[PDB]
Amino acid sequence: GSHMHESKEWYHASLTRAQAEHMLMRVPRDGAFLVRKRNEPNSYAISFRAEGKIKHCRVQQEGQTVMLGNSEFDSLVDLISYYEKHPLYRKMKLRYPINE
Repeated sequence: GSHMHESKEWYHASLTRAQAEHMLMRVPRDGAFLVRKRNEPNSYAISFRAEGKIKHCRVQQEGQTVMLGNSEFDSLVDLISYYEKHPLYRKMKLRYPINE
């Protein structure tokens, strides 16, 4: 149950889906991304830009790991670190964290 993500510049504790989409409008670049807590327990979303559009990927927290689809990681920080090096959607990787 890592909490390290709570202090990361890309992580937002209170940000709805549409609020996240709006934030990704400011600097429209592929690879822009943020992570937000969803209203369901143990659920997060990556909101990001790829192929000129805004997309969302749901992430589940179960036990001692997090899951994006069937890809499993020890923590949200490890997940984000992985998708900065490996594509999350088609050819796009996480590149530009959205903070303030």
